[PDB]
Amino acid sequence: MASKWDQKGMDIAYEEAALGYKEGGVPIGGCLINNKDGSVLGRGHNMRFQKGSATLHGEISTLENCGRLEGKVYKDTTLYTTLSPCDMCTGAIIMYGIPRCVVGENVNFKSKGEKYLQTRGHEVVVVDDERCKKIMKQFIDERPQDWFEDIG
Amino acid sequence: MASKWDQKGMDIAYEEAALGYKEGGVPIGGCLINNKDGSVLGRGHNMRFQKGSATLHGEISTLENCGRLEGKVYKDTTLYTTLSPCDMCTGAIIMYGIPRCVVGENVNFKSKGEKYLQTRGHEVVVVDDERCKKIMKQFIDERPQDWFEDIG
Ligand SMILES: [Zn+2]
Ligand SMILES: [Zn+2]
Repeated sequence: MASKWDQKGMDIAYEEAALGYKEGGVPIGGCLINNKDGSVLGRGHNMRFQKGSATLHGEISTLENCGRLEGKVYKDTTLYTTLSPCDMCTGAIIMYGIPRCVVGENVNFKSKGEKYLQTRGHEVVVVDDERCKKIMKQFIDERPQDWFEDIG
Repeated sequence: MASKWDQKGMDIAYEEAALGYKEGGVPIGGCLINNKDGSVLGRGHNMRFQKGSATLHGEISTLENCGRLEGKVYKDTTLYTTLSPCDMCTGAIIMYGIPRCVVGENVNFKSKGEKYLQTRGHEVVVVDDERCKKIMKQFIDERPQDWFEDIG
């Protein structure tokens, strides 16, 4: 199945979110996995506060840490993210042709990109991961100014 | 008028593209300008080869160089880019709520994002700048492997 590696992918993505949370950042993590053998091409988390970055969302940092890959490689991967992607991270998935996006939870945040991915021919799976929902609920509760001055 | 600062914005964007050419990168540049007084919030160019970056497109590098701005600031800006935006840079404009995007040319490259911006309620102006067309035509001719292994 396409979902053979989904527990591994979301577990790494959550580890990145928890790591970024301990660093004082937004707890959003991700990873990119080769669908063929489950190998991890890259992993990362939101770097808004760690690097003062306006663009290093969790999904962007994940793709940046993968490095410049061959176009054919992206076409058989799954992008795992703990939080439903914004319009920019949605566009990155579309631009690289990543066919599958697995999302931890879309309760705390959702954009039009989740539906746009399906319109553009991508598969979107929302797993409703309770670990992801809890860590982001805590961030929104404890740091509402940081959240709502950002994607909130 | 709304186009009061458009010659200034594209001139800065082209200078960034030309600077990226001298550094050995893809000649795609941009800048973000406050529509109220024409002040430059940030400028940048494609850093794929300068930093080995998969995500630092010209528009992304421009927004990164602006720093973390207040949400209200983005709402009255124009993003200038020498080349029509890919789906990722299109999504970045949408996510930040930048209402206006002025494009140097869409001859050398164009994605579905140009129309998607208008679908999402953004203004897109294509100026057909001959300087931008020439420098990107030269890059595609001289470095077809680099171009077609990327968004080409
Ligand atoms: Zn995002
Ligand atoms: Zn782009």
